[PDB]
Amino acid sequence: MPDESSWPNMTESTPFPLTPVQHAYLTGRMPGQTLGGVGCHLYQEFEGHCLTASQLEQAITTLLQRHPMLHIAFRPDGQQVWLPQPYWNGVTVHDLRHNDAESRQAYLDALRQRLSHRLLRVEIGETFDFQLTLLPDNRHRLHVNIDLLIMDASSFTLFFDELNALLAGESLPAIDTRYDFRSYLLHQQKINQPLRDDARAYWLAKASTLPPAPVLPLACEPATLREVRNTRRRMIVPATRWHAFSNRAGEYGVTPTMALATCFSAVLARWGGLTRLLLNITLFDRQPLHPAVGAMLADFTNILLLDTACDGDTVSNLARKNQLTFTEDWEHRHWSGVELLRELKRQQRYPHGAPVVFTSNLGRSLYSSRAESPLGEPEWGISQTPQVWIDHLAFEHHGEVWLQWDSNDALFPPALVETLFDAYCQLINQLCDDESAWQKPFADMLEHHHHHH
Repeated sequence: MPDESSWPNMTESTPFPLTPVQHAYLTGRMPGQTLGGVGCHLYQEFEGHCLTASQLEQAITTLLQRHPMLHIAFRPDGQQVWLPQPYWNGVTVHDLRHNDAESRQAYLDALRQRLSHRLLRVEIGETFDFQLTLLPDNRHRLHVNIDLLIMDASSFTLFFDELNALLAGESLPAIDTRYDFRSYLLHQQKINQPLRDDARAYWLAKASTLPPAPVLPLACEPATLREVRNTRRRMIVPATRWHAFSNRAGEYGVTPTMALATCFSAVLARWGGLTRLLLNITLFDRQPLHPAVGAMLADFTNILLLDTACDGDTVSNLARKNQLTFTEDWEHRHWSGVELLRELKRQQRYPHGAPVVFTSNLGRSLYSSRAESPLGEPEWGISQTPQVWIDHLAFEHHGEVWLQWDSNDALFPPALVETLFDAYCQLINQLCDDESAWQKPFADMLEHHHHHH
């Protein structure tokens, strides 16, 4: 066997392992991680009018008869398999419209227990769950349940765009469907051959600079907890207060969306005594390496580890440090932040091994509660996954911000979180209305209470 240059991925139709996102690979290959909600199962249930049951079911058959990028299924061998073949629909219709109000309560309760115990066909690879609820007064609810790699922020934006076109009967400009995950991994493992030198070096630079992963009190050991409860709190705070701090941040010379979310998320986790702490922000970076990738959403969701320098100080030091280090991480968009954390778990300096994962997306559709849903109004779901231990999603509707924070009820006492939220609530009010809070230490806001001053 002669010494030669390592080839690109010729596994174009052959089942290939998952992406270098070790978080997603850990979740899929090792299911039943309890603290992380047992698995990465989320439900998207859109209340509204899209189309009829037989039209929806036939639409699935037609799309699966084609080969869209997100036709991927997770096989428990640790390989993801993309089939050009339409597997099956599995669309079960719920009669609430024809039936009584009892039938409503019967189905919603039954599908809740069912969802939590649903034995997916992940056993062989190809799994999906479609629950199509027919509501009274011509209304519908498309309740889709999935735990596997076929769902993602990138895959969801891709799906809904092609979906609402198909629901309207609109023929869109035909996208180059000849690109799957194998096309991405083809180029990325090819350039990994030299570039992994840099990828390891600069991620290791941060993997030396960041301390033990956030020590937050767990009521008991996750080893003994099999059964967890997902407690997600929703909050719609006045558009003026939020966007006043967003305007105050943009005015100060830092990112509006990032500033709001990082203030809540950093202070919450910092209470464990972590002056230095790696926060996980969901960034959107779509590499247009090939022309077709520049149109289809495969690469897009790239997560980032921004280590805070301190908390309890003036906004000047806090905001400038996070903004500076984010510019260094904007050079580290070449790969995922997972490699940094993968180097941390190699150093074995992880008491918990998971950071706090947040996204702040304002400037959505001022009609729908979520912009990524045009056909129906989706209810707030579950984001407690083996990779995400504390969830902070931010949404927008009518200019007003819909906060969504999912957390393990069995470990996190509400009072603890609401003491640190009390800090954030007084902080955003004081700082958005008054520049006085700029020259005040943030320590006064979280560590000091009883009105504090």
